[PDB]
Amino acid sequence: MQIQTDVVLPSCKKKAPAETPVKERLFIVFNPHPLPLDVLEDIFCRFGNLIEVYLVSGKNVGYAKYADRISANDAIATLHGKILNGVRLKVMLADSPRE
DNA sequence: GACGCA
Repeated sequence: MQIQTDVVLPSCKKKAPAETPVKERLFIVFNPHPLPLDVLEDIFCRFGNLIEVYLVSGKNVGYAKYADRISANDAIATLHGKILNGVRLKVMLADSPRE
């Protein structure tokens, strides 16, 4: 669906198959509150090769898992610092969950 | 602004 934003977004793309191995994960910070899950998938699928987006309940953060590094880096370049549906995003390479 | 609710 159309996103309320003045950012020029690519068209929606198919997600990657669910069992595709992750090649890059993004860390997302929301201000002032998180976006709905279906809206987040809408935004992040447009860069291609999206596996899934998920949220951390009770916090203003989420993650986006990509099957392709170029797609994930395009999401960073296009979305970091922008306002989508009234929410300012920070989008960056995530720290690994473990050593 | 940090590790996937009820």
